[PDB]
Amino acid sequence: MKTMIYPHQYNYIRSVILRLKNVYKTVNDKETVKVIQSETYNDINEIFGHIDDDIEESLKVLMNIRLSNKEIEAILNKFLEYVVPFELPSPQKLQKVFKKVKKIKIPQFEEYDLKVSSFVGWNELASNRKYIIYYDEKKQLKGLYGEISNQVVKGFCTICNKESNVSLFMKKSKTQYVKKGDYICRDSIHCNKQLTDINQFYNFIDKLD
Ligand SMILES: [Zn+2]
Repeated sequence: MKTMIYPHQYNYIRSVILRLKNVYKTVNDKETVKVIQSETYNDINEIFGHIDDDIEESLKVLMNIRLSNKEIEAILNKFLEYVVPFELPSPQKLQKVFKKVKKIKIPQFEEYDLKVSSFVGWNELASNRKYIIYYDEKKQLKGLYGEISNQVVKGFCTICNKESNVSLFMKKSKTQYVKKGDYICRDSIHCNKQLTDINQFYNFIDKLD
């Protein structure tokens, strides 16, 4: 029985681990490393809740300044076992959240894209739409769509906060109607992988009104 974590928590862990590796490689001052080892150790400690033997050992390995890439890959592979993947809704539910969209169907998904996903977004060309589904803080299924512009620009995604290939996403409020939004990753799978803080996603959702 492994304690359960969210995909974004996994992504955050992957994130701090790679950063730690970089600190081991490129930073000299010993005390800065100690503060960082301890912080990272705490961040992971804080996410999991309780240490089980695998987590204690992974941490022991992470805490070695001689940490290797192969070791990282083993640790990441193990942390993944703790993640509760995004749950795709049934077609009948998907259809009920997009009541006015006749002829809608989720595109095929990799379960392991799903282990890093906080939300699901896919683009439909004829419509110039990106559809997004997610579960809110109450775990209820929600869905929306918006216009995603053709132009790709190199910029920080409003959702994942990473410098990426982004496009302007605009949502029409209930209808004479209003249009709101901002730049987000054109490729939402990649977006989900970079998303380490789900509040940013929910904040993006709130700004769309
Ligand atoms: Zn993004």
